[PDB]
Amino acid sequence: VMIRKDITQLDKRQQLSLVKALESMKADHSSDGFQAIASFHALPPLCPSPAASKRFACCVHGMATFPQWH
Amino acid sequence: FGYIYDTLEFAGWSIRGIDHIVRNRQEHSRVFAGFLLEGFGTSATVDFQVCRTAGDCEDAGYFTVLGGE
Ligand code: CUO
Repeated sequence: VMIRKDITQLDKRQQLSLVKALESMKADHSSDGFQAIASFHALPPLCPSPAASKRFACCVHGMATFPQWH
Repeated sequence: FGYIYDTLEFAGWSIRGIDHIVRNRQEHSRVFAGFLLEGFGTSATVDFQVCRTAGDCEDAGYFTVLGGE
């Protein structure tokens, strides 16, 4: 039960963690890292394959699957 | 009295969290001043400070009591 709350409700400590965590995430060299994670949604496009000539953006947008993907 | 509160929490601490935290608070030494409240007249607020033998004095803290005739 990880809890998601309104951003406003959040405690300073709660905020503290998020700020530090994201900042560290930014640094994260790993594929799990933030920059890498960002690429999932859009450019660089990963969808057809991570290395493919034509790449499309990962958007199952305009589809029923859309909420699940997000 | 059929009424409820949307949430029961104190400053973001879970009830379980609260209990755990309180035990931790005990972990460190603490000094307290105890006040016996005899009963005042009209409402009044009290401020107290601790003064050293040297004569330095620091505002200890304050509390108030509500009252009337
Ligand atoms: O971004 Cu793809 O949806 Cu909000």
